[PDB]
Amino acid sequence: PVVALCNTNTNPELVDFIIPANNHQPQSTCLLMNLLADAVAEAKAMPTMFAYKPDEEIQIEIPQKKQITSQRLNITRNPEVLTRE
Amino acid sequence: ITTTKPIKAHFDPVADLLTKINNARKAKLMTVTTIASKLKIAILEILVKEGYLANFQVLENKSKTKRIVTFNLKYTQRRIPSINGVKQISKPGLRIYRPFEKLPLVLNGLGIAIISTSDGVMTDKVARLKKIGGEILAYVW
Amino acid sequence: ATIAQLIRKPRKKKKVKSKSPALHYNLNLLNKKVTNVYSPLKRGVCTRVGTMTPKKPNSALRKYAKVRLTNGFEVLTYIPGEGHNLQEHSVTLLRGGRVKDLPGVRYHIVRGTLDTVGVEKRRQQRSAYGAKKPK
RNA sequence: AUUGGGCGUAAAGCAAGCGCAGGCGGAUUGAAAAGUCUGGUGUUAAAGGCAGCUGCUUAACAGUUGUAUGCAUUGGAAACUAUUAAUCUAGAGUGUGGUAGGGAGUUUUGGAAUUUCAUGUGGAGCGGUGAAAUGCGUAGAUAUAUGAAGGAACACCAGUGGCGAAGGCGAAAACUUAGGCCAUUACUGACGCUUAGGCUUGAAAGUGUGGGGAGCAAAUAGGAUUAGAUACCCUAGUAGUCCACACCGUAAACGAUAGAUACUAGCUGUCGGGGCGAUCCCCUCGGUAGUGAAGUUAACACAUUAAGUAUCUCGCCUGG
RNA sequence: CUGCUGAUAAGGUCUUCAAAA
Ligand SMILES: [Mg+2]
Ligand SMILES: [Mg+2]
Ligand SMILES: [Mg+2]
Ligand SMILES: [Mg+2]
Ligand SMILES: [Mg+2]
Ligand SMILES: [Mg+2]
Ligand SMILES: [Mg+2]
Ligand SMILES: [Mg+2]
Ligand SMILES: [Mg+2]
Ligand SMILES: [Mg+2]
Ligand SMILES: [Mg+2]
Ligand SMILES: [Mg+2]
Ligand SMILES: [Mg+2]
Ligand SMILES: [Mg+2]
Ligand SMILES: [Mg+2]
Ligand SMILES: [Mg+2]
Ligand SMILES: [Mg+2]
Ligand SMILES: [Mg+2]
Ligand SMILES: [Mg+2]
Ligand SMILES: [Mg+2]
Ligand SMILES: [Mg+2]
Repeated sequence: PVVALCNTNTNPELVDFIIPANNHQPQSTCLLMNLLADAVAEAKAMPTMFAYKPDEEIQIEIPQKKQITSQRLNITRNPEVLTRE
Repeated sequence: ITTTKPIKAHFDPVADLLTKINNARKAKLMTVTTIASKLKIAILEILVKEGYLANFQVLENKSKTKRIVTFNLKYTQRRIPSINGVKQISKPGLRIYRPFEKLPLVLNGLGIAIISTSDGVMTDKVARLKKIGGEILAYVW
Repeated sequence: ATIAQLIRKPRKKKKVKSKSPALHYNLNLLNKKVTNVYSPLKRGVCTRVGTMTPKKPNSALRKYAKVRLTNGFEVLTYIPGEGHNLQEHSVTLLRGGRVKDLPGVRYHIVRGTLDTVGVEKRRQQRSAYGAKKPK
């Protein structure tokens, strides 16, 4: 079994437990990864981190380095493969 | 029911439907539409009776001058169809006529053979029961 | 192709040619006509004896004979044996065959059936070469 | 290869088009029943084949019983094909309205550049090559400036482009003229697809008659290189290349892929019509390209402009 | 930075084997 955070560009056949999600946002990936880790940690019995928690404990920050930009750019680095004679 | 795209059909009524069904099966498409003819309506009725399709539904224009039939394939939960293949026998030009003695058995009885003898289209088993045969349209298994 | 196309011009089957054509021609000698009657083995008369060289790989001197049959065809025939009594003018009895080394040769001579003597000094596979049983 | 094969690169899609006969062909109603299915009857000689049995010591063999196929006639079935009598618009055309084009023919016009000739300045070379030599030049060449004549081809625009069925089409204009795309509450009402035979067009070379000839250049002559050079290089050079009228009818005439029709993921450009109204960009309908999954393939690759799922028609292939 | 630069007699080995340890 393999679970994954599919992000609109993945082949659904390969993944068994598909989780439609984001993969580019460092907040979304963190939230979902920590949710899976929370499942694991609850099963192996420690206190949870994000699951079954209110807003004051689910809240998170946006890493450094208006709104956040989940836009895929840099198409100019996709030239035609070297050809011609 | 309202549509948006133009609807066209081939001149050959059996193989038009067979091509539509085969392409839908291969592409996992569920609902398809085509022009309605009475041979096609009867053949779709027997396919629905034999359980190879979910539903077939005929519709008529507001002026009662055009009729179109739309049908859906029967996919299971894991999305694999009940139809495995289609092959047409009585193509235009070479029409296949077989008496009762030579009525074919498709895939050792797993599939069905469409035969339009004298009472409209008719499955192979019921044709054998009635002891009479005729034109053989297509093999569906 | 197409049912109509084959109805108009049906399938023509490729012809079949024999491997020993000269054995299936019969000359009447009264009306002087040649008819196609199949015959297993035919009598001929030799004209020139000698040796030929095998094609590419083999290297030897193989005994051939230009024999004219009871019909009007002259064929090059390989004498299958070690030593021969052919004297440029004799009657032999050709059968079908094909030696691979010599190009153009497509017949063999049955040994020890007619004027041509058999192959003595042979105890193995002699029934093919016409040798009396040692007893 | 009807059952039972193929034609991009292995043999095989005619160079392309207009197409008579033939083959195939939208939807609904009625009749008849030519195809199709089925019942009765007559017949399909005997021997032979298959099944059963008997007799030869069993067998081979002999004998005996059963055992199909097709044709004709008569009686029914009416789903499909064909025929006939009609209705309908969705295929295909026509009309009106938008509209893009190097589509074609005929007749005129224009400017750069080469060559020749004329007239001035000038004075030893120019040309050509790997290096040179034939060749041109003190009769003033090459160069420079002006002018005239004539012929052929039309820089830039010019394209990750447009048009035609193919060959093919690019300076400007006029006249005549062919097809195509988009939207149609309009009209005819299956009039359509393919096409053996037939007809039309068909790069360049080549032919015949008459014109034209600036440049280039098969054949030809000379100088080089070379063991030789009838070739590659150079200097000259006729036919030809150009126009009109008649033929020839072949090309790697290639997308190495016949035409028509329906269906099957997506993404990126570009060209035209239409919807909105600065451009740009958005949507719809089509043309032309790239990338790309299912699917196909021996592999390369094709992949909504198919080589995929299928049908129809024509042409073609059967080892070297 | 384009000189020149042509030819090489005939036939041939070489995989025995996995049954198996
Ligand atoms: Mg083959
Ligand atoms: Mg070929
Ligand atoms: Mg072609
Ligand atoms: Mg060809
Ligand atoms: Mg046409
Ligand atoms: Mg016709
Ligand atoms: Mg019909
Ligand atoms: Mg009989
Ligand atoms: Mg008997
Ligand atoms: Mg001048
Ligand atoms: Mg010419
Ligand atoms: Mg000379
Ligand atoms: Mg050389
Ligand atoms: Mg010259
Ligand atoms: Mg001449
Ligand atoms: Mg040719
Ligand atoms: Mg061309
Ligand atoms: Mg590709
Ligand atoms: Mg041959
Ligand atoms: Mg040298
Ligand atoms: Mg030599």
